[PDB]
Amino acid sequence: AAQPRSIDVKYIGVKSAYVSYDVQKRTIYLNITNTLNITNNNYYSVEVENITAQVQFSKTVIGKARLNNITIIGPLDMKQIDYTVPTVIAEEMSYMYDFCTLISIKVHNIVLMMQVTVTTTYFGHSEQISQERYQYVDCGRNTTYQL
Ligand SMILES: *[C@@H]1O[C@H](CO)[C@@H](O)[C@H](O)[C@H]1NC(C)=O
Ligand SMILES: *[C@@H]1O[C@H](CO)[C@@H](O)[C@H](O)[C@H]1NC(C)=O
Ligand SMILES: *[C@@H]1O[C@H](CO)[C@@H](O)[C@H](O)[C@H]1NC(C)=O
Ligand SMILES: *[C@@H]1O[C@H](CO)[C@@H](O)[C@H](O)[C@H]1NC(C)=O
Repeated sequence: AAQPRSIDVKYIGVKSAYVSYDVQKRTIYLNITNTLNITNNNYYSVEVENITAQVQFSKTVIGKARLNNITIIGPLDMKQIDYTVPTVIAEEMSYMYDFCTLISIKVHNIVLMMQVTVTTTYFGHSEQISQERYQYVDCGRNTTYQL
C-alpha cells in the first residue's frame, strides 16, 4: 500500500439535460447535468480545491462551469458529484437549430466533448487530474432523471 495514491476521477455521463430553443435567434439552450465519481484510496484526508469543466461541440466550447471548495474527502472514501453546465449552440453553428428541431427523425443524437479538471491538494502539494470524454446527448428533447 504505497502512498500518495492519486485521486481517481471517473466521468459517469449525463444524468439530465433540458433543452430550449429560441426561433428568432436560432439557438439551442442545453442544460447538461453531469455526474462525476471521485475516489480517494489514501489513508489520509484530501481536499478537492476546485473543479473546472467545459462542454465542447464541433471543436468549439459551448459552455463552462466552475466549482469552488467542493468538499474534504476522508480516507478510503468516495464522493458522487453532480455539476450542471448551461450551454448554448448558436451563431457559427446555427445549423444545429434545424437538425435538433428536425421532425422527420424521432431522436436527435449529437456528440459533445466533455472536459473536466479536478484539482486536489495533499500535504501542501497540488495535484491536477483532467479528462476528455466524448458523450452522447439528445438535443431534440429533454433527458430527465427521477430516482
Ligand atoms: C437552462 O439554464 C438557463 C441558465 O441557467 C436557465 O435560464 C433556463 O431556465 C434553464 N432551462 C431549464 C429548462 O432548466
Ligand atoms: C460511480 O459511483 C457509484 C457509487 O459508488 C457507483 O454505484 C457507480 O457504479 C460508479 N460508476 C461507475 C461508472 O463505476
Ligand atoms: C483552482 O485552485 C487552484 C489552487 O487553489 C488555483 O490556483 C486556481 O486558480 C483555481 N482555478 C483554476 C481554474 O485552476
Ligand atoms: C422540455 O422541453 C421543452 C421543449 O420545448 C421545453 O419547453 C420544456 O421546458 C422542457 N422541460 C422542462 C422541465 O423545462
